[PDB]
Amino acid sequence: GSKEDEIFRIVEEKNVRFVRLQFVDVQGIPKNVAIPVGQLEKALGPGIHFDGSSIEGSDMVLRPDPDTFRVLPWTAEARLICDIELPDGKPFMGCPRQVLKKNMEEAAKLGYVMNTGPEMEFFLFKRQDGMPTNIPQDRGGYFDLAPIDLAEEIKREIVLVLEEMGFEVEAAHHEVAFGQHEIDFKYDNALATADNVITLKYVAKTLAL
Amino acid sequence: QHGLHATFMPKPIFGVNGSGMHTNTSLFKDGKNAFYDPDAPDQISDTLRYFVGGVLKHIRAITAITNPLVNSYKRLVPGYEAPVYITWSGPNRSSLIRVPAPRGNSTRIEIRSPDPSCNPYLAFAAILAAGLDGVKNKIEPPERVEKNIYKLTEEEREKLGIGMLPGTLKEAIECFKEDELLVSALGEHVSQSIINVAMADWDSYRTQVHQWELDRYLQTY
Ligand SMILES: [Mg+2]
Repeated sequence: GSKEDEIFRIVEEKNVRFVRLQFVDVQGIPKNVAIPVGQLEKALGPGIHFDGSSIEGSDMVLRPDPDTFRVLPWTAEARLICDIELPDGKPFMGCPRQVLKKNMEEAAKLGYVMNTGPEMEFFLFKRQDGMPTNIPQDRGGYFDLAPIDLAEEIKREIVLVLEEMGFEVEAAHHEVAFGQHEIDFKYDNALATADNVITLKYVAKTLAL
Repeated sequence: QHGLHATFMPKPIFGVNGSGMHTNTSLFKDGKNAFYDPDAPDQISDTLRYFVGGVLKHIRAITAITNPLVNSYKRLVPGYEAPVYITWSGPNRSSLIRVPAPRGNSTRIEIRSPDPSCNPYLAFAAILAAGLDGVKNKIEPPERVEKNIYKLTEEEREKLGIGMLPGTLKEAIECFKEDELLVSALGEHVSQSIINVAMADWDSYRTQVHQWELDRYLQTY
């Protein structure tokens, strides 16, 4: 298909060498299978096989969503949010993404479409001897400005990295507690918003490290 | 001797109870307890109420003697054992002056406002002079406040005419300065020495920049 031709154009243009077949377990934790770019044609066609015991907390296929192909702004790497199906082809009803898709399709039968715009709060803590702590990086309060808010460069990088992945943020600010922050998301359909929430957590934790 | 330090400071630690010196006081006229009257209600003599009335009249001034340090006013704060409001009542409710149940030769009042850092010679002289004035001049004390004052509202306390003890050492010294009875009872020499030492400490304390201010304002401002 053409979406697939689009993907391979971006691959040669940005020199993508590895692709992450992202997915999520029942607990919302992101999981992935890293494949070299040579296997991207196999992933977009018959799919990549793996073990589905991880989704719970033994054989399934990763089905990449071509609309979710994004180059990671940090040789280059790319990601693809995948839906899970059983080896025969039927969708696995244990996949959280497939569950939201079903419920949205039922709502679509009644002409209903839900739009969600979450306010994502999080903390930025210091690290001691390579391990994470619960010690706030900054001693800031509600809507505070630098140098009271020390995490202004990291938040600036988070929103910049998100914009570089077809993601639009409404606003970001320091929250009530020390080292606490919030990123307010723009309105979008439940599936795109949930994909965006997982991406934000991944980007925020990666840039914090 | 045991590698420790005993202190009679009124409030050595913030957030915990402070050390107080509750003075159980009884007056004896002619060998018999002057605070006892078997025919009166509750068995309390008129001499007891006039003594209480006199102490409560000059209590704001007595505070400079009985609570003499700058730290003494960090003990006179709500939420702890120490009295802050100027009231007298029975045993069930803890107030500034409390009249316990024992009668006969054990009839007494308990003045709970002093702290153990006061000069006992001057504290008892001030209580004796104020208490004897009220007996002499027959000063009637205010109504007994049996309800808790801490739970009562600010506007309610204002309606009942309930006063408060001095909030700072300077505030008590200003009240002691004007109390002609206590200045004459303690003498012009002791009264002036108390004022001079207390104001030297207050003028040094007020100009100091405490750690609370650095913790509250240094990072933000
Ligand atoms: Mg007692």
